[PDB]
Amino acid sequence: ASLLDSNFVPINFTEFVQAISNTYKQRRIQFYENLKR
Amino acid sequence: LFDENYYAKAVANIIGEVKDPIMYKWFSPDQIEDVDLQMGYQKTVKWDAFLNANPTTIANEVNTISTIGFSSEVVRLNYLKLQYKFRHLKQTSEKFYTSDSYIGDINNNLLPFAQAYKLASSEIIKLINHFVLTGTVSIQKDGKNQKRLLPNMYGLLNMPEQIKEEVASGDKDKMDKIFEKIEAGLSKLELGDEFSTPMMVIVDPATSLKLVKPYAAASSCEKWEDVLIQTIKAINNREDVYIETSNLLKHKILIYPLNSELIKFKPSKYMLPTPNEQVDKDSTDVAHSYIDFVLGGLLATRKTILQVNIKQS
Amino acid sequence: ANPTTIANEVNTISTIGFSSEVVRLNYLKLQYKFRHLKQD
Amino acid sequence: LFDENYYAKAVANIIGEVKDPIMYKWFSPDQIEDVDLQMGYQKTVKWDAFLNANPTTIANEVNTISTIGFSSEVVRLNYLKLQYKFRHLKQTSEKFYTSDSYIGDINNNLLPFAQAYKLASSEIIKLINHFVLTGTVSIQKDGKNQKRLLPNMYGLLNMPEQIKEEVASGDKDKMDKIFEKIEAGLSKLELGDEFSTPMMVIVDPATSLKLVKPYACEKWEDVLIQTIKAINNREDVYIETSNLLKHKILIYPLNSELIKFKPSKYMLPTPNEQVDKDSTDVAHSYIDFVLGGLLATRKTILQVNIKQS
Amino acid sequence: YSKSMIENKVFSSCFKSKNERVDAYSFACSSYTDKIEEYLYDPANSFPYKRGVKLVPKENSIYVEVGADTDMYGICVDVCEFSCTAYVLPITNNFEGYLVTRNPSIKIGEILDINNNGVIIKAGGGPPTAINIYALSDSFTINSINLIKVAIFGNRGLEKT
Repeated sequence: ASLLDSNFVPINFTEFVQAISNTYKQRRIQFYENLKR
Repeated sequence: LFDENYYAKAVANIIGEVKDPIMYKWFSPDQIEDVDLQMGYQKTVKWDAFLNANPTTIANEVNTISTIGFSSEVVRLNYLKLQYKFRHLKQTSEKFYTSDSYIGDINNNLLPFAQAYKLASSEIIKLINHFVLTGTVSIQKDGKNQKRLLPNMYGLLNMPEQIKEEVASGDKDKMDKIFEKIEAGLSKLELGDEFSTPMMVIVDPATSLKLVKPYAAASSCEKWEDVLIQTIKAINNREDVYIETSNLLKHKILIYPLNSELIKFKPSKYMLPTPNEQVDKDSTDVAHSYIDFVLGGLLATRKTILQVNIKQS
Repeated sequence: ANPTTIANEVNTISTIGFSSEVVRLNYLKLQYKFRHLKQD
Repeated sequence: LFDENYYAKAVANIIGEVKDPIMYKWFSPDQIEDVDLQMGYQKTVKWDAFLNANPTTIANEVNTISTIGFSSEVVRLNYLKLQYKFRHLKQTSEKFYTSDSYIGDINNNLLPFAQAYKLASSEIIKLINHFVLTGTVSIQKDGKNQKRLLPNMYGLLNMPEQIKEEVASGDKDKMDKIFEKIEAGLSKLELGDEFSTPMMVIVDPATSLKLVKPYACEKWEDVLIQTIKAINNREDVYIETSNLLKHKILIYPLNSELIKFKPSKYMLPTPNEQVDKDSTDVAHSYIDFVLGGLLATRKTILQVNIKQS
Repeated sequence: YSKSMIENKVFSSCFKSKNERVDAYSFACSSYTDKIEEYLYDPANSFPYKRGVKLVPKENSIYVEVGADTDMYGICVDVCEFSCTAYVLPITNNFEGYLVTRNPSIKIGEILDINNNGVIIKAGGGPPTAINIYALSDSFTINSINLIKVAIFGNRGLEKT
C-alpha cells in the first residue's frame, strides 16, 4: 500500500492519500537505515 | 483513480523527487512516532509507581505486607491544519505551451502542475522544518508578522520550562565566556535517571566557525569543539555527542538528549504536504490546486533543553 | 502570505507565487594583427 | 452510479428512515393519484352524460329514438417547484470527525450527509403537510411573512366556492352557537347522489377540548357525529386533531368523485445532483420538492372559523 | 460569551419559529460565489460573532475587531473558538440574515445602522448612516441577547440623517 510498489493501483483519493503517507513513512525509515553519522 | 485523475497520477509520479526534510537529523529513529489526527488535541497519560514503606520480611505467618502506590500525569498536545493554493496550467493546454527546451509560459510565469507542485512542496517542507526548529511560523527574515498558533504547540527553541543562558553583548566574541555559560547550563541540566544517553547540539554557522579555533596562549592538538565534547561527556555518562550546523539558527546553541523517554516527536501522519482533491477549473487554460499540511506534536520533559543565546545588541 | 487555517468554511486562501529567470551568457570575438617577415 | 455517487448511495440507504407524511390520514387511498410534472400547469377534462328525453319504447317499426348528450369541463391546476440548501460534512472528512458513538462537530453543528438529509427531509415534509392542510407557506408561528403563491393553488382551508361559516368573537366560548353554525354549514352542504361516503372532520386543540364537554350523559362530539351521520347515509365519521389549525373546523367527504389530490410524483423531497465542493471539509446539498394539486367540487367543504377578536 | 454555550438533566421541548437560536445558521439565504475570509480576533476584548467588524493590522497579524459602519470591513458570520478564528463576509457582498441588536423593540422595514460595538441600532440615533441596512423582521430576545433579521446591500451614496 505504498507508491514505491509499481504493482499497487489506487482505487480512490483516500487510498491515494494513505499511499502517500505510507510512502513518506517508508522514506523516513529508509533514510534512518541509510544514515551514518 | 489514475485513469481519471491526471493530477493524482502526476503527483504519484513526481512525489519521489522531493527531498527529505532536514529535521530528521535532529532526532533519533525511536524518538519519532506518527499519530492519526489532522486538527485538534490529543492526550497522553504517563504512569509512575512508588514504594510506601520498607520491605516486609517473609518469615513464619505474616498477613500485613508493604504496599506500592501509583500516580499518573496527563499531557495535552495540539495539532493545526494549514493550506496553500497555487495556479498552474491545464493538462489539455500543455501542448500549446510546450517549447523546444521547456514546457510553460515564461512571460506569464505559468508552469506544469507537476513542477508547480514540486516547488510548492519544497517551500512548504522548508517552512515546516523552520517551524519544527524554532516554534514560530513566519515568511519574513525579520521574524515579525508571525501567525498566531494554538497553545501547547512549541518548538525546540521556544519550549517553556527549560534552561536558558544569555551571553552578553560585550562577550559575543569571548569563547571562554560562551563556554562558561554553556558549563553553567549543563550543570543546571536535570536528566534524572535517563542521563546515560547521547546528546545533540545544534549551532549557527558563526558558532560552528568559532568552534574550530584552537583552544585558548593558544593550545595545540585540542579545539573548542573537543573541549565542548568533553564537557558534555562529563554529564552524559561518556556517551556520544553529535554536533550540527543549521542556517535557521542565529547566535543560538541548542543542547538536548536524543532519548525518547525525555523528548519525543509525535507528528501527524499528514504533516508533510498532501495534495487536495479540489481543483479549480474554468474555460481558460489556468487551473488552481491546493496543498495541506499539519503542524504540532513536540513533547519534552521540563529542564532537559539548554538554550544559549549570544546577544549582539 | 501566511498559511490559511482550514476550519469551518473558507474560500479565500493564501497563494504561492512563481517566477522565471532567464540567464544569458555572451560570447565575443576579438582579433589581433602582428607583423613578421615574409617566407632583424 | 453507486460506485461513483456516495451521496446517492447514502440517500438510497437512509431513505427508509424518513417517516410517512401525516397528510395521508386526511385522504382515502383512492383519492390520491400521482402526476408527472415538476413545474407548470395541467388541464384535467371531466366528461359527463345526460338524457335528452324519456326512453323510446321499442314496438313495431320506429326510427325516431331519444338521444343521450355529453358535456365536458376543463380544470387547470398549477404546480410549483421549490428548493432548499443545507450544509454537511464531506465523505473523505467524516473519518476525522467520527467520535465515540456519534459523528460530527458538536461545536460547529456539522452532521454527516445522511443525517442532515434525513432531518431536512423531515422538516420539508412537515412544511408540505402544513401547506396541504392550510394552503399557505410560512415559517413563523404568527403565520406572517407568507410566500406568495400562484393562482389555482389551494389547500383544504382556503379552497374557494365552499361553505364558509363564521362564529362571532362574542360567541367564541358558546358551544351551542358553534354547533348551530356547524348545522347551518351542513345544511348548506351539497353532495348530490354521492352522499353515501365517509366524512372527515379536522379540529384545533381548543375545539377538541370543547367537544368532550357534556352536551347542553351525551357529548358534543357524539351529537356532531350523529348529525354528520344523518347526512352521509350513516357512513363512517372520522375526527382528527391538528396543531396546524387555529380555531378552524374542516368537514369534508372522503369520496374521490368530489375531492381529489393529484400531487406531482416529485412532491416529496428529492436530492439534487449538484453538490457544492471546495478545499475545506464542508459541502452543500440541495433538496427539491413540488407543491400544488388539490381539486374539489363546488360546495363540498365546510369551513368554520371562530373569530377571537 | 460564546455560541455553543452544557450538560442538561432533561431535553428541551411545530416547525415554525425554531430558527430563534443564538447559534443558528447566520445566512437566511446563502449562495455559492459568496466570498468568505478568515481572520484572527481578540480573545479578550470583544466577541465578534454576528457583529460588524473592522480590520486592525497589528504588529503580529491582521485582526478583526467590532467596529462601526464608518470603518466597517464586513460582517462576522461564524467563529471557531478552538482556533479563535473569525469568518467574515466582506461588505462588498450582500447579506440577509440574523445579527445582534441592542434595541429589543424594532419593527419590520425600519432603517438600521451599526454602532461602535458592531451592533444593529435604529438609524435615527443621529450618526450619518453609510450602509443600506433594513429590518426584515421584528427583533426577538433569546433568554439575554436580542437578534433581528436584516438585509445588508452595499454602501449608501450620500450619508443620511
